[PDB]
Amino acid sequence: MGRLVVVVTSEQLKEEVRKKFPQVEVRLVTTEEDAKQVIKEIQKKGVQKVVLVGVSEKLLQKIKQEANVQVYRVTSNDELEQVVKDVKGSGLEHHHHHH
Repeated sequence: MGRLVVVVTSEQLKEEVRKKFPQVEVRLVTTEEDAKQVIKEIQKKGVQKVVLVGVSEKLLQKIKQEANVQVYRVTSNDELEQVVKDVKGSGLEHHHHHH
């Protein structure tokens, strides 16, 4: 029970998630220096649930172990969409269904 931080490696992914979900906070990682700023950001905000969208595996396991938090490894929009609804019971959107 707390904040959901969506961490992205690309501005295109950031502005996407922020438009779809103004109800979550998003961190941009262009270099590992920003990923370190994420490790700090998490602990200072007290974030238990942290999404890692399109990140490197070295950065995945690194943020995981050092921040000591639940990592949601996202490779598709739909995955992120479900993780947001996990924290946000009363969702303000409609997740698109695929087949």
